[PDB]
Amino acid sequence: SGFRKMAFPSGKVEGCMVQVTCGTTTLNGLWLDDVVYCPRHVICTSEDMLNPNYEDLLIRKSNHNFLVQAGNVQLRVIGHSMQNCVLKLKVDTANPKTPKYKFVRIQPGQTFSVLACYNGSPSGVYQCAMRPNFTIKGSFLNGSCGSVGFNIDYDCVSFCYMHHMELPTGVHAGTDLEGNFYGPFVDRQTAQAAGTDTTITVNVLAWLYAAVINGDRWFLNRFTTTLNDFNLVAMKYNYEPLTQDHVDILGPLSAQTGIAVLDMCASLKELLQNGMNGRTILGSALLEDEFTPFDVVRQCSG
Amino acid sequence: SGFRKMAFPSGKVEGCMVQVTCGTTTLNGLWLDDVVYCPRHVICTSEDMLNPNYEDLLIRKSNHNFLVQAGNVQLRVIGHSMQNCVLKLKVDTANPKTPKYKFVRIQPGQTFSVLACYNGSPSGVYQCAMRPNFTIKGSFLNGSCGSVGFNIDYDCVSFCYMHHMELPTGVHAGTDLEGNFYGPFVDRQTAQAAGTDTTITVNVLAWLYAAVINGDRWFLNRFTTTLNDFNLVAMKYNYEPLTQDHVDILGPLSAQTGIAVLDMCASLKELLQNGMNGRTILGSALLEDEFTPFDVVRQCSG
Ligand SMILES: O=Cc1cc2ccccc2[nH]1
Ligand SMILES: O=Cc1cc2ccccc2[nH]1
Repeated sequence: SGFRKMAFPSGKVEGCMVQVTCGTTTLNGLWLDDVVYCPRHVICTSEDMLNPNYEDLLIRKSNHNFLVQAGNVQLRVIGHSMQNCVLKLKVDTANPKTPKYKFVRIQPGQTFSVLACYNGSPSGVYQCAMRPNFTIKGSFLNGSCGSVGFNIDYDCVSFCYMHHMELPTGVHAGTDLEGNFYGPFVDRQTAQAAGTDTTITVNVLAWLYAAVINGDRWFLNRFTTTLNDFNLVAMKYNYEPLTQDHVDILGPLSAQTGIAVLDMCASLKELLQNGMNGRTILGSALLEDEFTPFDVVRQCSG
Repeated sequence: SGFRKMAFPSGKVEGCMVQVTCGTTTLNGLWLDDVVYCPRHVICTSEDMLNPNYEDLLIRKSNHNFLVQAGNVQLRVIGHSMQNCVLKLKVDTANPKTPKYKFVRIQPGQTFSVLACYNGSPSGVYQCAMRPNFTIKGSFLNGSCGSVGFNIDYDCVSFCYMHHMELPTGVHAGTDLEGNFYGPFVDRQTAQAAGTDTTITVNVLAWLYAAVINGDRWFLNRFTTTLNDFNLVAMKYNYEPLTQDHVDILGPLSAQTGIAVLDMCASLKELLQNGMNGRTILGSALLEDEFTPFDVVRQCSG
């Protein structure tokens, strides 16, 4: 029993983190096969930060201008190119620790593990979710550019996120591993507002199912509700609408607990309208929305 | 910015996890140099669970009765011995991935990362703390026996915990890597009460300092307090007493924020007596006590 915000084991990703320096800027890079991936921020300086001319900055760079270090081992760059917001540095040595991997672009509401790195050295690992406004509420310091997010599916690493910048509000924005930003963000030092964030409804319902599985049952009421009636209440409290796709994905949890999805919606409906009255669910006084239905099944039943 | 319950990178520990089977029981093991460490629970069956005679059970075992598998590789056992509650299985092959390591016994209030493993395969990693009653609030399923807790200090893995059992209350108990249980627990299937748990005061204060560093300042009041007056209030709300050793360890955070430790105590004093009024600190509606002063410095300033 028990329930934690667990992250995937990071060993397969640790063996791929390198340090990338071009001129005077240093950040993290991802070394897969004979290619190092890193944000194109590495070819910038302070002066150009308001609106960098990335093409002109890269035209003036040679392969030798890129210093790539795997631990204490210098990798020789034998070619370079830019794809959207990331650079591909071709090196003469293939990473012997390359895991089976895929590049994926995730949807809002899905979760992934973040390996926070500095100077190519992993510092820590944590679990987070892609918010509906395409930001993440991570923990990054200066020098964390190039840190990657990922999921692990039975020895296959699915890379989904590379870290770029921190917004004035304290949230974070990044790209997929093909260089495209999640959300309407650009790698320039200009004020960029994130959209209004909402709560991931299907994740809260999955988290309530995990509570029932681990013995927290006080919030379950005796009522049911329709899908339309539930979505009307969810709209008032800034929750995402619940779709039949979401009801379908909650099926296995419903079968394990015997609680129909619309019955759990009736219980969430009361929680939204009346609050917790100082009580907690799985050790939290707030409703958690960073556990997918898949995350709940994995932790509650391997 | 941002603040997460971060765990250490697990790669150095993943390379040491093996599967240990003796007879019909299977659990996890820790493979360091030419020795595999695992709970002595592996030589038990259902019948003997109420009060296992561990010495008699081990006397009837040969080296060949122990099946140790590192991935798909079978390790040959060439010797065995029992030290307290763990077994040492000497194998003919040294683990080529053995990191620099130490065996440590931690104190209550200190934190460590847990690598949850099943059949010798890491499943996830999370951060937790040794409670004052010597339990941990982890997340384990059946088959998690032998999972280890650890800290990483610049390439040196300090192993501090090996998982054994789950109490009827849903909390977890284990041993150090020399086989001695944390707290008054025995590896038998008998009802064993944990002592009344308390809140780790110095960790809450460190977590409040992390809030100030990341911009949450609403709880800071205009008052100060003495150490004796603070401990009187902390006693009423089941908080550990604050010692001068704790005041000393909070020094660096006080210097960074300019807030004297006794001033932050005055602010915690008001929070304990009046509550949060529905507001949150670092995204939580409860006071968190699983971040040490060392954890806060690492995440807020690498
Ligand atoms: O990857 C690092 C990085 C990208 C970026 C864009 C704007 C401002 C700071 C930034 N850092
Ligand atoms: O390590 C696994 C393990 C030890 C133990 C003791 C009592 C009951 C169950 C147990 N599992």
